[PDB]
Amino acid sequence: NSNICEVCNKWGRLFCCDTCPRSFHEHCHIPSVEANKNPWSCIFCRIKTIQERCPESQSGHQESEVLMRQMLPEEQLKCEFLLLKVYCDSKSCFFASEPYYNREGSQGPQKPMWLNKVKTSLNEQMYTRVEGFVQDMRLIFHNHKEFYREDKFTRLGIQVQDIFEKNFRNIFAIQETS
Ligand SMILES: [Zn+2]
Ligand SMILES: [Zn+2]
Ligand SMILES: [Zn+2]
Repeated sequence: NSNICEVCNKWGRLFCCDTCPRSFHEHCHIPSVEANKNPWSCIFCRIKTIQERCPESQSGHQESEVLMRQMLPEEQLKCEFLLLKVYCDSKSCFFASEPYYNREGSQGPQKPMWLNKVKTSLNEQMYTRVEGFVQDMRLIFHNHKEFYREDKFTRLGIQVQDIFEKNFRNIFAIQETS
């Protein structure tokens, strides 16, 4: 097994996957690493199993059809993994906790949003469709763009949004386009 957390790249109290060499902090893994279960398989392994059981699940899909899916167990897992992929980027620190807005020339967003809030919402099964989760994710970055206007700090939102979008297209097998 790896000697650092796959998500945050730090050592510490790590839980090791039984079917792959990744390791995790307890609350770095999504969902939080399960109390018992020997062997234990991480989210990467669980996602790989879905594809292996249904190879056709990797044929291209339309985003509009993906968004309307109900949050059954496999879609719940996919949204968890996509959230985890964003936390894997160190620039996610900017978007993890509850923001505040006091900048000359700007007003805060009507509906603030952040990664830990989306994490709680997934854990509490508050999203009934994939669309719920994706809307909140994209709202994180949209609020950041709007607030920071022409400051160069706006680029952080663009960067972390690109990580989100790339991973969305991969995990949900969105049809490739030009
Ligand atoms: Zn970690
Ligand atoms: Zn694994
Ligand atoms: Zn199948």
